[PDB]
Amino acid sequence: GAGGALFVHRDTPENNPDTPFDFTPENYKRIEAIVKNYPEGHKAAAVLPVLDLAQRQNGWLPISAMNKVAEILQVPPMRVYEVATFYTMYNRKPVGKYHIQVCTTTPCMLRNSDSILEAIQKKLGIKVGETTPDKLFTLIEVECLGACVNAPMVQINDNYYEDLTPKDIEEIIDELKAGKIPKPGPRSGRFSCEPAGGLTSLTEPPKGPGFGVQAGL
Amino acid sequence: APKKTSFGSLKDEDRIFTNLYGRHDWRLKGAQSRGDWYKTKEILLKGPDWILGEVKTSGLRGRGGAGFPTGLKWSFMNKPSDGRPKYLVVNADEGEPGTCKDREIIRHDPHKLVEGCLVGGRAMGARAAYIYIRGEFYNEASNLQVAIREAYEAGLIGKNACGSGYDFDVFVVRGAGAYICGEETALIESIEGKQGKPRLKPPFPADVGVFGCPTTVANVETVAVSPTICRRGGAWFASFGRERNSGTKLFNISGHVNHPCTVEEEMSVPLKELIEKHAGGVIGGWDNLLAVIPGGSSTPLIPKSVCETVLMDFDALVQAQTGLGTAAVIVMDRSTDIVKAIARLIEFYKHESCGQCTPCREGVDWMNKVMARFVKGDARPAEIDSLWEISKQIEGHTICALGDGAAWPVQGLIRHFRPELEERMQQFALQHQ
Amino acid sequence: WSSTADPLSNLVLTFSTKEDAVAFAEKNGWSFDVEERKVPKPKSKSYGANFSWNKRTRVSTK
Ligand SMILES: NC(=O)C1=CN([C@@H]2O[C@H](COP(=O)(O)OP(=O)(O)OC[C@H]3O[C@@H](n4cnc5c(N)ncnc54)[C@H](O)[C@@H]3O)[C@@H](O)[C@H]2O)C=CC1
Ligand SMILES: Cc1cc2nc3c(=O)[nH]c(=O)nc-3n(C[C@H](O)[C@H](O)[C@H](O)COP(=O)(O)O)c2cc1C
Ligand code: SF4
Ligand code: FES
Repeated sequence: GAGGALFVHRDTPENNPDTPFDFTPENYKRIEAIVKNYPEGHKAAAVLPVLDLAQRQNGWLPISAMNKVAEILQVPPMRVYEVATFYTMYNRKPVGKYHIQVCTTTPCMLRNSDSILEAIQKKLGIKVGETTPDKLFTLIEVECLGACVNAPMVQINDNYYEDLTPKDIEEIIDELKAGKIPKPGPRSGRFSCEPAGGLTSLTEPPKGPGFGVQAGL
Repeated sequence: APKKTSFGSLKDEDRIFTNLYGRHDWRLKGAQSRGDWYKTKEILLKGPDWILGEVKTSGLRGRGGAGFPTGLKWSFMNKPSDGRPKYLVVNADEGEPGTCKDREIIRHDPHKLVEGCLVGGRAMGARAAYIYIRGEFYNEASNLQVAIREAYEAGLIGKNACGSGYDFDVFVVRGAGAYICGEETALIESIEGKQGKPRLKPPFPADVGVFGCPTTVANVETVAVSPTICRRGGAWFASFGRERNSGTKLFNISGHVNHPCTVEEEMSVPLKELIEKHAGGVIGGWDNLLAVIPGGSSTPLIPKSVCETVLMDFDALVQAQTGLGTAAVIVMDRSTDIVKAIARLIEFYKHESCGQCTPCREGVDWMNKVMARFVKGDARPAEIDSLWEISKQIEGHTICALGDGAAWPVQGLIRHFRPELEERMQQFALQHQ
Repeated sequence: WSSTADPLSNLVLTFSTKEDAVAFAEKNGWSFDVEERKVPKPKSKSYGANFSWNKRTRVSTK
């Protein structure tokens, strides 16, 4: 589908260069640590980590934060604009407290991700582009979060919830809005990508060090 | 009896990723108990030439999906230094639909990846290793960071790595939601704080790479098997699989199977054996199977008549007008709308294009619109050949292989299910008068 | 409208070489000015220079 969000910034009272943003001293220490991970003369390599840290501190990315990152890294603001508008994990508009991302790619689609999307829709009463009136949940559609084996799966604030049934995701939503912390992972009684059939492989105890080592080493 | 003709049924002791399911301690102590970091100092002291020779004898091909010979590719960094530093880049972006192996390698066997990074960096003379992992894998990246900290404290990496006298650093760099950033040149751009747009080759990363320095980009699975290959030797790895298809492989089986899972199996195992052995078989029985995408969304699908006798290696699947890819098996039964699935894949490719070059940027969106119309049946039969020609134009005329990965599924669908498209068009024409 | 009184305002001749034009002008008795042909100089293009380790040729965007 066509991307709803625009790629031109128009100043608003909520979002304009005079919007107050700054990094906390702990965040400045983290920025120093991040910058020391690249060779001298290549400070611009830290644009993505520092921008992500700004988003993690603020929740989203106002243009003031992007200008601040450009100023800290001595990078022209247009390059930071390019980075922020290229990568989809950056939020250039405010999002809810829990950003719900449902994978609808073909491997997840085959395992009825439509049921999960509809269950979330009828539990929250919002669409796949809206935010709840209490500003708690934002629901969007994403592409292949990397857990195709555990389809259908959903990501909520860098946490994975997979092997989902509509009732399971509704319960997760209830305990999320109740202030609890839901345990990330599959909900079907399997811990990880192992087969649910009974662990067809890797049954024997793992071999000790140097077991298969060749001679002359 | 030399020259094996039947492949598969791999034993546990021959497996490399002995903690694929996270059933053991992923920390340093568990990895050491499982054979990791064992006389790796002796491996480093053997010199880059010995490691490169072992990798070449192993016959390892790139596990990222292209199947390039790992030894020949790594030998490109065996040049004398010209004043610039040398770097190793580990590709952990893992963008293909259907692929889940690198996530498990990172989350459950991180010390394997760290030791492979050290061994490969010593082999190619790299000063440090940058691990580029997708930003969706936050817990996986934090586990990797914990493992790297454990290795640093134990003296396994850093100054005087493992007592070998070779200095090596391991860095973790997180991207922000970009499937194109898995391509090696696009990944290099993403590391340097720029847009994830691929670079034209030449120059190759061995000449001009990250920060303009000689660089090698290698998949997580390719890196994580090198220490075990060097420990047991090239010959042991070589025996498994067909000739030029050596070693073990990680397989992700999803879609319409009873037990979708990630399993480790020998290379040339037949697809039917793998599906009925580890995945629990096709939902509704084997006779209910309609089509299989063997190597992730970039590889063309094959119908049931091909899946019952095909082998899961590069050459066999190439002979089947498809590719091994990332060994990501997606299974669809006869209840599946085959056109809708390919349309969803094309939508994925339309949303993942970086837009740098004309053929991908416009043609992929054009094919997305055409296939969206195809799903409803609004088009005409000549548009099938039109779409085939459009795909041909996109293929081989783009900067990177994302255009290839968008074109190939369309070609496979047109090749194997043209009557379905024609029938849907005829139904639309009837119903809409 | 735009008016003119010189009959030669639209006359343009094409020649394969400078000497042919000079000879035509001389035999027709016209005073001429000749300007030497300008050719763009050959240039050193290198795609790898966009990504230099230490030089200023490194690009900030693509
Ligand atoms: N694991 C994953 O998440 C994904 C994997 N893929 C796979 O990636 C494949 C295409 O990737 P490409 O890099 O475009 O294939 P490629 O053949 O062009 O390159 C593969 C590796 O070999 C090197 N290489 C190739 N030719 C070389 C040469 N003549 N000289 C020196 N080095 C050379 C390349 O630098 C690269 O590192 C696809 O077949 C796809 O299956 C695609 C998307 C995602
Ligand atoms: C669009 C695109 C995306 C890719 N994404 C990945 C990826 O996420 N992970 C990966 O290992 N390789 C990916 N690749 C293939 C890389 O080129 C490959 O991993 C790299 O050359 C490493 O080579 P190797 O297989 O010898 O390790 C991608 C290729 C393309 C064209
Ligand atoms: S083929 Fe697509 S993704 Fe690759 S460089 Fe061209 S526009 Fe970008
Ligand atoms: S298809 Fe859902 S995680 Fe990839």
